[PDB]
Amino acid sequence: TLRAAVFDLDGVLALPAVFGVLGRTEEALALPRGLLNDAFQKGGPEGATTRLMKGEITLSQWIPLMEENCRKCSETAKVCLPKNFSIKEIFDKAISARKINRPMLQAALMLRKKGFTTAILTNTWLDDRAERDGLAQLMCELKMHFDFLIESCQVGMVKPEPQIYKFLLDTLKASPSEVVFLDDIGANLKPARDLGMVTILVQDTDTALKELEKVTGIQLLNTPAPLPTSCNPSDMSHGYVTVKPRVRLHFVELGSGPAVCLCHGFPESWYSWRYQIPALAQAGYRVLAMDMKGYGESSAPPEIEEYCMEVLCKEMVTFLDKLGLSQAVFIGHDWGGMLVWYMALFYPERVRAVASLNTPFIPANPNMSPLESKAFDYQLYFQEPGVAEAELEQNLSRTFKSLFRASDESVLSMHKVCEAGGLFVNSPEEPSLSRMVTEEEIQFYVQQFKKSGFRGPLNWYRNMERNWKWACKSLGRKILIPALMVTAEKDFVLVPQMSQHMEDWIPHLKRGHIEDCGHWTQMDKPTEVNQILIKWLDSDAR
Amino acid sequence: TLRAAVFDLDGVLALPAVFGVLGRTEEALALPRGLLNDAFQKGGPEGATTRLMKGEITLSQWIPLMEENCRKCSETAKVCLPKNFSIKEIFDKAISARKINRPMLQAALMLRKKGFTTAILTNTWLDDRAERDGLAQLMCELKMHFDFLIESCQVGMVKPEPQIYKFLLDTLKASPSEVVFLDDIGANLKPARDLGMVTILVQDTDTALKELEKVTGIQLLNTPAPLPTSCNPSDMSHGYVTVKPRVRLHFVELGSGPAVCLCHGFPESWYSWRYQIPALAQAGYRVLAMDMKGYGESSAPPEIEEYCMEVLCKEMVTFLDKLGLSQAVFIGHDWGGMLVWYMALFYPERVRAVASLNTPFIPANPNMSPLESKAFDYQLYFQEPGVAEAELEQNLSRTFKSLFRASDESVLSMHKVCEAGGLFVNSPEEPSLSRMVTEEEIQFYVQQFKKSGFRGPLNWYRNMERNWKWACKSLGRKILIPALMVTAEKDFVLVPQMSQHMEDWIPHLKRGHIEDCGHWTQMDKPTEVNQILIKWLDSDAR
Ligand SMILES: FC(F)(F)Sc1ccc(Nc2ncnc3ccccc23)cc1
Ligand SMILES: FC(F)(F)Sc1ccc(Nc2ncnc3ccccc23)cc1
Repeated sequence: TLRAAVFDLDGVLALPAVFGVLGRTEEALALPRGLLNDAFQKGGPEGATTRLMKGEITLSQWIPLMEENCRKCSETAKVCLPKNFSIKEIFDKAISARKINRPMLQAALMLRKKGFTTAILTNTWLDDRAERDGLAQLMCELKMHFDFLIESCQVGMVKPEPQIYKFLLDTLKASPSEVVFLDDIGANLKPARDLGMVTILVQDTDTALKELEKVTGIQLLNTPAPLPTSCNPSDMSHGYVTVKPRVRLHFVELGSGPAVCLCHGFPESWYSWRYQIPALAQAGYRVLAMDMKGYGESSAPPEIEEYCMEVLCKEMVTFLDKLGLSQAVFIGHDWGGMLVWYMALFYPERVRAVASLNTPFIPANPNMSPLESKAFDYQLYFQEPGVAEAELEQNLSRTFKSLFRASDESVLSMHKVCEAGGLFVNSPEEPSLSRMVTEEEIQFYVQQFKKSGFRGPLNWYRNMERNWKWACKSLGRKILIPALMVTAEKDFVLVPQMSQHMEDWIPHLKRGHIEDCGHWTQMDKPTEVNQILIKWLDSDAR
Repeated sequence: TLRAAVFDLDGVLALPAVFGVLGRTEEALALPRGLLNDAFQKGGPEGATTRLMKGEITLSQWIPLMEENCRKCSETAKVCLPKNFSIKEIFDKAISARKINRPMLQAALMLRKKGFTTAILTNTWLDDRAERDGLAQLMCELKMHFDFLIESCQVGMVKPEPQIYKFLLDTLKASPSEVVFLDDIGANLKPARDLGMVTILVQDTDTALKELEKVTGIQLLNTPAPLPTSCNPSDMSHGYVTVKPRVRLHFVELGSGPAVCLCHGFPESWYSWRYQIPALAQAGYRVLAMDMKGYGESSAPPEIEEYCMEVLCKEMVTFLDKLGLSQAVFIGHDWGGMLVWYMALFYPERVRAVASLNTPFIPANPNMSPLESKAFDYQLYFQEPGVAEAELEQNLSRTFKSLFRASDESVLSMHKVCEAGGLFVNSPEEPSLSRMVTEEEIQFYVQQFKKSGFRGPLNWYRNMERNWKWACKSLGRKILIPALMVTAEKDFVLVPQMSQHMEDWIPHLKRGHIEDCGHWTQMDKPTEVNQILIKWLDSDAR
């Protein structure tokens, strides 16, 4: 019975194999078969390559020691090497062209979700080339998905020496019979076999995965499309910025590159971006997922006037100021989307690009008050301080389970809430668990709302007149910075139709649409949200 | 009697003035004198420029409204405009060439340090150009140095309307006679004069500063070179990352660009980089100033083995991992410098570049143990757990005041500490305040050391044998990534002479030296530390 899975990097989790490139180069340069592979493994355990794999020497130290081993191997073959020949050049392209073997990672991901202890076991070197980052980036992406990463140059042992295999077992804290090992090299496979481990020779991913699903008894091949990588809250970098004496803002930060500021809606968290954070950071962006004023680990002042658009926006500018950021791309959902359009209209120099999910940009009516624009029953229900708070705070588990659901799961009514006297009047006390959320994921929102409740979040609805008077100062402006509007087909609050005239105020407005998507866009359709944002960020946000 | 200073931006805090460019363009393009300035102020308070300055319209909306005002102004002059004429092009270079007027900022800085309430009052626009960032960056740099920033396009009022002047007074909470106002335009100066404010017409910075120092009674012109901008701890963005179950790391983060990880020494704080943080962030870098393991807001496990180089380095790699950073440039001082050389030798793919202050890279002697390499009396004094802790924790104010001092202030003895039985045996109970530190700055270190004391910091000294055995695995390697060694002339612990053979292991090693500089490099010689690091970062770290 198995509980551990071990993968090699070269030829198993990463394709094409770097080793195979030594052969291709001989075939392309019409060099005697094996010339470069003879120079590679020259001296065996006493040779330059073993010293490199054990961490005795770095990659840049090995490069000449390989070139002179290419000089010794050609003397035996009598032929001479070309003019534009560079060992560095061959390895640079070889390492560069090597990309993650997505199906192999998917299988590793699936095994780990089924309670397997996963690990990478590779014969690698200490990379000190000018272009070492590409590989550091690759290793970063892979490693997060595994329990352990055993690099030969770190452990000082190497494959096929049996010491690394006993080290593998001691690390995994498991009996060899509880271990599946996968390698593309028979030699590096034999010692695992001898110890009593299940071994899979990798020649093609499909057969290798067949052998894996055969022995594990878990579906790994042909399995449905997996959800994007999520966030474990405790494994994140949490940031805190005091924007003013009583007001502190919290964010979760991930990645390098242009600053991408994510603004959640009502009643949410930075956690509502759980599937976007790893994805956007992987796309080469510095993700700053906010806890908006009144939410989670951010300050929740009681006063209503503390949550009008002007103060909220001015506070987000101070956030940039204190973090040392002249600009950030502002991506907002729901009330976050509203904030994000005001950031663009009042502080365009602070906004690199602006993106909204479901929330349209609707210019204020200077004649009619927003309390009339009745023309949203829950809005009126939220006006009275204390009422909605008491209902939403009554049972937190119930509140989120009732709210957080797909279009095909709808259990909540937005119509005639006031006359019936409650948001959950015609709702079960123990609602069913939605297909978008796990019990654990709902508990995160429960834990966060236990800090300061719904007063702060609900105050975002209690500044209609202030927001209206303020927005009226922007009636002569146009949003001319890069902008994206993302509509969700089945959002019955923020309907796609409401966005139709947006090009009248944003001429260069780019668009995105998601079919069969509810209000809770990010958790409903994550893969497509990420696809839309990455494509727009790469084209309009640098 | 004055207590408030008000500066304009264009022509006062920023030179050359954008307004003057309208004249230069006429003079360069041989256009009828004033043509572009007539088109600029066309329509007066009902014109496009006033609408722009009040925030009714953005800069990109105004650009055509100015081009057609250049078409109307040329009909009256009868001449026609050239082919390669662009209003956007003129303003782009105009805004770009406008840089901070350093002496004017220095004077504002000096007034604020003398207890003045400082403010910027400018007639500006909402900038939505593709190149708006340059100006956003400029505004960011200036604003941090002032109590208030009143932008016309934000307040909806403009100069010379008297409403903005009464708004200025209400903001400052001061009587007009307690206010010095400075502008390069007589018109925008008159309403301040009428209200009873001190006014200074700016035509040349020197005369303007003479008038300022005359009326304020404070030396502003010819004054000594000021210290670089420091950090107010509460105004910083504080980051927290759990690197393992019991271990959490804290850092202060500022700026955008390549990640620069700052590693302090013993017995220090992220605060030891107070003068480098704003400077390096201003140079286009993402500063991550660490609280090393055992210090400040970071976890301080009691066990000695928790502070050996291998665990400390492996933990800094997890920090990169959890933050989503494939690489960072590692700048270390004292024990931080040591860490930083091991980061380069064991994880070169994670290090963009490596820099050390005072700490040389000395390869371990594989024959002789480090306990012999006696050939550092305080080292032996730190070996016994509890002894040094009790002395250093006895009076925290005394401990830092005795330690943190310049070469010309030396009161502490490193020689014969063990036989005398104490670090502060021949030291006063109430030491004098060093020229490098303020009483407040010493209290910050006192407050931080009150959390977990000296056990954690002192354990960095208690792993000699482990560090030695580990370092011996790197004896075959060379540091081939960009590297900088910065020696401090008067450091009697980490002497410049000790660095002499460093090129034997780091051939491409770049160097920096600071004359008349003690051990506490960063606070001793900040301006020169920043000068050296920025110059090396810009050339070797991208
Ligand atoms: F009401 C609940 F919480 F039960 S579901 C729900 C219902 C509505 C919204 N968003 C907005 N509502 C009203 N004006 C807005 C204006 C701008 C953006 C969002 C909104 C969120 C959740
Ligand atoms: F000792 C005090 F704290 F009183 S002054 C003082 C004295 C010495 C150091 N640095 C180092 N000491 C010993 N080995 C090292 C090895 C590497 C780096 C620094 C060191 C710091 C402060």
